[PDB]
Amino acid sequence: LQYGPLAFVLGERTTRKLTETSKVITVDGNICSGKGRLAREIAEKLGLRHFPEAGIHYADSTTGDGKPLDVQLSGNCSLEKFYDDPKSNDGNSYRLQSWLYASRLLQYADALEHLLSTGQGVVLERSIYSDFVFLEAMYRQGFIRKQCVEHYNEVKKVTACEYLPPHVVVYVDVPVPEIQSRIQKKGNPHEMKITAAYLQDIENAYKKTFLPEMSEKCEVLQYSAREAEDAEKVVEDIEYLKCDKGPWPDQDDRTFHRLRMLVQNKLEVLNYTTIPVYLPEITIGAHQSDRVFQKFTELPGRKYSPGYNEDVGDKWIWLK
Amino acid sequence: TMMSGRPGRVPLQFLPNEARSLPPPKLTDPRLVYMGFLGYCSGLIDNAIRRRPVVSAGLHRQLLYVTSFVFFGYYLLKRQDYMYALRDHDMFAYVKSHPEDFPEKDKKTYGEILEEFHPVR
Amino acid sequence: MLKIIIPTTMLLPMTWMSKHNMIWINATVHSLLISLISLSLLNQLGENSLNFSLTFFSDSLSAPLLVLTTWLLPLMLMASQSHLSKETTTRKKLYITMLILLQLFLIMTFTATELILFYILFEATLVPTLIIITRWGNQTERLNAGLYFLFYTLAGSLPLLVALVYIQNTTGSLNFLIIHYWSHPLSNSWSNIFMWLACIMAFMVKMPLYGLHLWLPKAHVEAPIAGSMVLAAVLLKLGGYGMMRITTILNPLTNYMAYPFLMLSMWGMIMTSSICLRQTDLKSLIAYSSVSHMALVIVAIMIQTPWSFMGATALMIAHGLTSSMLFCLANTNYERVHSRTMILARGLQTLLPLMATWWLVASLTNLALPPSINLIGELFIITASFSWSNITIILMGMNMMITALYSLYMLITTQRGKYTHHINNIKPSFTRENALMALHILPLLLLTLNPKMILGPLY
Amino acid sequence: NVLQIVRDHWVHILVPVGFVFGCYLDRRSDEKLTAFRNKSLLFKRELRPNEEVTWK
Amino acid sequence: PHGSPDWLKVGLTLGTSVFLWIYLIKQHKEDVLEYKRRNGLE
Amino acid sequence: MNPIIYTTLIMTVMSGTMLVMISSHWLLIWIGFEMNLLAMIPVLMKNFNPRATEAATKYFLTQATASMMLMMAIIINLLYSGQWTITKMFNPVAMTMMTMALAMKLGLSPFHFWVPEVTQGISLQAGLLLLTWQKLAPLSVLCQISQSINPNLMLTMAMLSILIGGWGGLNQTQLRKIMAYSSIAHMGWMTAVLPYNTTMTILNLLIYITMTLAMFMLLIHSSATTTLSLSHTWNKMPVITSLMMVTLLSMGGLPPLSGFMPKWMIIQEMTKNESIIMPTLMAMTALLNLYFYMRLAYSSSLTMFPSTNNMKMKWQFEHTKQMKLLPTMIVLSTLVLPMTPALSSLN
Amino acid sequence: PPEPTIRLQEDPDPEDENLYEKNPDSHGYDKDPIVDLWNMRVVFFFGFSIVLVLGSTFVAYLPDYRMQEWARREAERLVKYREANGLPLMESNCFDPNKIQLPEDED
Ligand SMILES: CCCCCCCCCCCCCCCCCC(=O)OC[C@H](COP(=O)([O-])OCC(O)COP(=O)([O-])OC[C@@H](COC(=O)CCCCCCCCCCCCCCCCC)OC(=O)CCCCCCCCCCCCCCCCC)OC(=O)CCCCCCCCCCCCCCCCC
Ligand SMILES: CCCCCCCCCCCCCCCCC[C@@H](O)O[C@H](CO[C@H](O)CCCCCCCCCCCCCCC)COP(=O)(O)OCC[N+](C)(C)C
Ligand SMILES: CCCCCCCCCCCCCCCCC[C@@H](O)O[C@H](CO[C@H](O)CCCCCCCCCCCCCCC)COP(=O)(O)OCC[N+](C)(C)C
Ligand SMILES: CCCCCCCCCCCCCCCCC[C@@H](O)O[C@H](CO[C@H](O)CCCCCCCCCCCCCCC)COP(=O)(O)OCC[N+](C)(C)C
Ligand SMILES: CCCCCCCC/C=C\CCCCCCCC(=O)O[C@H](COC(=O)CCCCCCC/C=C/CCCCCCCC)COP(=O)(O)OCCN
Ligand SMILES: Nc1ncnc2c1ncn2[C@@H]1O[C@H](COP(=O)(O)OP(=O)(O)O)[C@@H](O)[C@H]1O
Repeated sequence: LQYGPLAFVLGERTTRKLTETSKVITVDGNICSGKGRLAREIAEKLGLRHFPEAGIHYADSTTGDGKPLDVQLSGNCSLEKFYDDPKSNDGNSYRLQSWLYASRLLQYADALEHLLSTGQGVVLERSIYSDFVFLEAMYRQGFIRKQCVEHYNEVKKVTACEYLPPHVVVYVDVPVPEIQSRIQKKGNPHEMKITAAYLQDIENAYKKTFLPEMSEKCEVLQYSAREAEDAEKVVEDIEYLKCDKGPWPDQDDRTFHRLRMLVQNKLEVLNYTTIPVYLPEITIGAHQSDRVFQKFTELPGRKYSPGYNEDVGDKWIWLK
Repeated sequence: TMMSGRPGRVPLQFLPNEARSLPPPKLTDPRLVYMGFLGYCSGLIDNAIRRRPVVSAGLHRQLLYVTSFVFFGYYLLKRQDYMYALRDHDMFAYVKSHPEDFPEKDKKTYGEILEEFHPVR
Repeated sequence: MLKIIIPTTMLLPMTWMSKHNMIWINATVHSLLISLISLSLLNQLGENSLNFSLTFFSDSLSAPLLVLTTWLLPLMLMASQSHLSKETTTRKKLYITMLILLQLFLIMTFTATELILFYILFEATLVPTLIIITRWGNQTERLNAGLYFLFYTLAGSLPLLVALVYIQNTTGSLNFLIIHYWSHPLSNSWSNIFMWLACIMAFMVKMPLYGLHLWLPKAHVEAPIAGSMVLAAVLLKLGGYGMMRITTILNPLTNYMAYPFLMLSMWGMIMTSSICLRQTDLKSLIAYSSVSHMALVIVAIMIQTPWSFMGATALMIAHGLTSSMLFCLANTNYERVHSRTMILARGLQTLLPLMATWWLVASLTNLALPPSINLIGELFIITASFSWSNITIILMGMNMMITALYSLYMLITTQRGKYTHHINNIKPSFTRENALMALHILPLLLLTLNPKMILGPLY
Repeated sequence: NVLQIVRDHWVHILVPVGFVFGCYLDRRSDEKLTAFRNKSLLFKRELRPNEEVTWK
Repeated sequence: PHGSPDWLKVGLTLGTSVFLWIYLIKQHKEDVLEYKRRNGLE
Repeated sequence: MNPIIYTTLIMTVMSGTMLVMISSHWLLIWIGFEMNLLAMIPVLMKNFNPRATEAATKYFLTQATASMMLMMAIIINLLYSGQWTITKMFNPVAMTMMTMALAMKLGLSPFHFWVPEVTQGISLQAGLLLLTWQKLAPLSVLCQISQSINPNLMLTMAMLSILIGGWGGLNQTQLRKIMAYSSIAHMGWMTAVLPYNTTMTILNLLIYITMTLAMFMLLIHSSATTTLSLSHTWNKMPVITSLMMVTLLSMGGLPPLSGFMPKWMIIQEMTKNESIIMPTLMAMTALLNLYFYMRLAYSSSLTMFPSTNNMKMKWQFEHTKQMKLLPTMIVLSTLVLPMTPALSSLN
Repeated sequence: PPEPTIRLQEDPDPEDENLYEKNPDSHGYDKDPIVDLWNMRVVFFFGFSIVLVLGSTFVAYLPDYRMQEWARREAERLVKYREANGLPLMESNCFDPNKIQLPEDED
């Protein structure tokens, strides 16, 4: 029995599943920070579920098999090309930004669905909130135009006006010279090309436009590189604080039912990510769209519904 | 016409008892076959919308659609035939009971009827 | 009549259950077989009709049209095989489905014992043609062309439905046999005048009558080759068939009602023939030639004499075949040049001699060279019009001379002279195109041996 | 090879089946218009010793 | 997702179809016989 | 809202409509209208936002004024004859007042101004309910008293509604306003045959309800409320666009589709009563509805509009919820012309 | 003006493909030589051999349901009878005047 109005009528109430431990948590840090390690540690000590940061092919891992699809069939963008040529003429930068924002929206919806369906909390990297820091840095560096950030703002408003902000935001603070040293030690040739101005703009955006705004509706734990090495103090701070200022205490069973209906049916989650506004960086011609869609339909288990593909090996098709 | 106010008519009967005196439609009636075709088209469209193999996704579901359409069409045909029978019966009864309004026209032969001839030139 | 209708319906499941690479072969083979079955209908009697059932009948006016309709589908498939090469299997199947549905609607239209059924199918033919024009069309004006084609026809034919329901309410029947046997004269009254107009205008707009012919050049130029073939061959003859069927109840009102339309057609044949002289597009020239021929057919139907009717039937069949062949030749040139302009590709006889022979034969047949059936219809209609009035001969002769002029102009401009130097992608003509032209042209020269088969019921 | 070419060539039988079905339906519909068989004043004929209907 | 042929729903669908067909045939036979009885044919 | 409350409110709306349909006392009909109005507002305001609130208050004002006029007509009828039964109206003035009240409830011209804005304000489900179910009660009341209506006023408002719908649909890019103007035109078609035959009215109502259900369910399936948003539907679900194009052709009255049935039968019935001019004008005006249906079809399925990059994620997901009877509604609104003589069932 | 001067991501217009290049003896029906050859064979056979010939012969030998020679024989026997009996061939009135009842004018 899939969740719906009938399930809510009969037995399904998700308020009873909350055990003070749900506490959706998001960790934010500058490129090449220790946040991924820190976020993973928090999930293991609190017993929550960890969500690796959503990349280009995050949506590929949740549909069909977990294997990613071709770049032209999924994302039509690459981060390496952005690092090599941030001012590429084919508008790759804003396409990358928009695809990553949509991936983050889908991941946030999945995490909310898991939390509302099981009660077990989740831990996230950079979410739909604070995703705008890369947009701001890219605009200030001249990589994208102003119409791109207007489109991003419209999509972000229409999409994020429908979800609950995280209970606790955890920030790991690392100086720019140290993070550049970490980039040099990393060894990735494409990551070597990141300029200091880009990182400084990123950093300026996080403190200036994100920390105070989440301080007014969430709980902030600003941490440095040294004091984030030990996760015991981080966890202790996590239990010590009590959330009483956000919208979460104001929710009830009916709002939870509405949000649970919203988080499932991902087509409704991603509805406003394809609004009919035509920017050359993301708009696609009819012929290319038709060709790419026909190629996608020719993927092995993608022509029909998940349970109706004989090529994969689905049987009893004539009676499903 | 308007038969809503017709005398001795039950308020919510689909088929009155006097309708059973008429020959029922045959099971091979072309209208019944068209209703079955409609049900088959509904099944095909249902398969296509759900993104399933259109011809051979659900045989039980298509069979159910066809059977339901045939059943309802049979009953609808019965009611339609009964209504047309009532119309004809009332027509003939009224013509019988009002001879002065429907006189017998004096039969006339063309050899003694003068019709104007219009040449085509 | 169902022995033709049922196989045409079964063409659809056969097409949709065919292999991805066997749709064209199966469709062509079964369409040709259906056409062979249609040949049996030609045997006709000098008496009333071939009354198969209460729903359908056949006549020596409907039989040649049905045979032409059944014969046209394999040719349309052959023509469409080329430009739909890079199309998905589902969309090709949809195109074949549209063609089959159009054939089925035309077949049921031409038998049509009852007039409301005739109207319903005569309007049902409008949808597949519109989809073909506005979906598989190359240019951006296909949408406007489809809008024109839809709205001209619907504005013309909406009063016809009111006229038909009024006629059935008054008379009591719309079966053509009862209508013919119980016909009564129309008194010269304003209500009768407007009933005549409502009965006539729907078929006039689809002929097309001069001044109401604007939709035809747009629809013919913007349609794909199969759409142009069917529009020029069969869809134009629906108006003539309807007028021939419906002028039985319009007497004696037609004697004076016909003058505005007779004058319009007699001057419009000259106008459109002269327009053909100054045209930069092959398709537009062929469309305007079709307009001239159909205007002369309108004159024939309005004169309403036995020779007029025989000539009109013969000219309808001959024009359908000739216009289809001309459109196919133009499409063969276009698929090589991609321009659709007369003056671009020149001197093609040097590069393609057999296609030049096809061009010459098609132009000679359009020129109405004896003893082709084109001239048979032309001469019968000319004689009937001369009996109607001796002064029509001037206009008829002017039309004949201008017709020969632009036909040979179209032949000379494209086939003769010096080849264009910078055009080097003119490949040898394929066997498919040559077979298409042969199957267009041979039936004409075979029919000229038995003209009584296309002379209609008044033979 | 039978049972394999049938799966690809089964479609060919459909148009022909339609033709024979249409002929059967034409005869069946003809069967319902016998109200004047051997009753026309022009072809009013006395039956043969082994004739039940003038035409079928 | 990952589902086996739901035998309960298939069984109910087939049973409904068969029941409807049998009931329709019985209704037609009863109508024919009762029509004949009213008009005294057989 | 709570699903229990929503189900109770929907049942209350339906029970008010049934109370109007089954009662023989004027006071009970008025009570049914009041109950329907009372339970309708939260359904329209289900998704709370300023637009829905504005639409709900406009609808409430219009329906309250109509109900007051209907009550006044009932009281005048009682004054001039001590009768409560819904029958011959017994008074010329009372009949005029009642006809205007029922036209205001139905949205017939010149009382059409509220329909497009109320439809635009509310969601697609509330629009479906408002444009389908909220026509049964006033039309049934009009049918019960069809022998009392002055033909001039009924025909005038019917022709006005047809003209207004045809002209106002040409100017719209929002799909909900297009559907509202289509509803106004179809109402005008329905009420032009009440003086002559109510069976034709009911047949037209059934056909229009089926077509409108199919169209609204298709629009809900492909969640678009603007022309450009619907222009993106081909890149994900082309079958939906093709079905929508066929349904749009049916809604334009093009034979041999199902939508040709009501206009054909109404024209034939009106011609039986020696009325010729009005059916001709009505068909000429319905050409405009067909024109904007064709424009929508051009923008939707017959051409391919540009798409966006983020549709690639939508390619990977399937609709969680499937609407039952969508296939049946499409077939019924497309392929029921051969079953036309079934209308003798007094549908 | 840092705009890319590109309106949208569009595939380039493909170049037309020659059927003769990859397959001489191409017959212009299909890109696959076997399906191409069989399409040519079925088209040529079923059109020219079957329809254009057999149907033409069938139409040539259609029985006289239009009744032309029957009319010739009827006319021949009538003219033989009338010339011999002195009757003046064809008669002006199609129907005998004895059976028409004209309406008396009395003007
Ligand atoms: C006159 C009355 C007589 C004839 C009746 C006429 C209608 C008949 C059928 C009515 C509807 C029922 C079936 C339609 C279901 C739709 C499914 C579909 O799309 O087809 C895919 C499907 C094949 O594709 P697939 O591999 O399964 O998966 C592909 C996906 O489905 C999807 O593939 P995709 O998404 O990748 O491709 C996208 C494509 C796909 O989108 C579509 O094709 C949608 C389908 C069209 C809409 C249907 C509207 C509903 C009915 C309206 C009919 C209007 C008729 C009035 C005349 C006006 C004409 C408009 O859409 C586009 O390309 C966009 C552009 C659209 C082009 C212009 C649109 C024009 C549409 C108008 C169609 C009207 C005629 C329909 C004829 C049948 C067409 C299938 O086709 C079929 O196989 C089913 C066809 C019927 C099966 C027959 C099997 C029985 C034979 C064996 C027994 C022998 C019988 C005799 C017994 C005795 C012998 C022993
Ligand atoms: C635009 C491209 C072409 C489109 C198609 C054009 C074809 C349509 C033209 C219609 C044909 C003629 C219509 C009526 C012909 C009847 C003869 C009448 O007009 O002549 C005189 C009529 O006199 C005057 O003309 C009276 C009518 C005057 C008003 C008509 C308007 C004149 C111009 C309108 C043309 C507009 C056409 C396009 C409309 C959009 C005869 O005098 P009278 O003996 O007393 O009347 C005899 C008829 N009776 C017996 C029934 C009484
Ligand atoms: C789009 C085409 C229409 C589809 C309609 C919806 C299909 C699903 C409905 C399922 C069946 C509903 C019938 C209800 C069962 C019993 C009905 C019975 O009790 O009521 C009778 C009434 O029977 C119904 O009216 C008959 C409904 C049949 C509808 C089919 C006609 C459609 C027109 C032709 C199109 C062909 C459609 C075929 C495919 C469905 C008695 O009515 P009565 O109390 O005395 O007076 C009220 C009516 N008056 C006022 C007009 C006189
Ligand atoms: C290429 C180089 C030359 C090689 C060829 C040399 C040989 C030359 C022969 C070619 C033409 C020369 C003329 C010879 C004519 C003789 C044949 C003629 O006599 O037969 C005609 C017969 O021809 C047919 O009647 C006409 C052909 C049928 C046309 C139907 C078209 C086939 C269907 C295709 C689709 C239809 C598309 C168009 C729709 C209508 C007329 O016969 P008819 O005097 O009368 O009576 C027949 C005999 N009877 C008395 C026993 C009855
Ligand atoms: C390409 C566009 C062409 C569009 C068509 C143009 C011509 C349209 C034909 C006229 C429209 C009305 C048709 C009449 C329907 C038939 C019914 C009938 O004939 O009965 C007449 C009805 O006659 C009428 O009522 C006609 C009234 C006309 C009103 C509509 C006017 C539409 C435009 C008229 C002028 C244009 C006509 C020619 C157009 C030329 C081409 C553009 C008698 O009615 P009764 O009252 O029952 O009998 C009298 C004894 N008591
Ligand atoms: N808004 C964005 N725009 C472009 N690239 C981004 C954006 N957000 C994250 N990334 C890239 O995602 C990668 C992972 O993020 P990062 O935290 O820097 O490394 P790690 O996951 O190892 O800690 C990095 O290469 C980063 O550049």
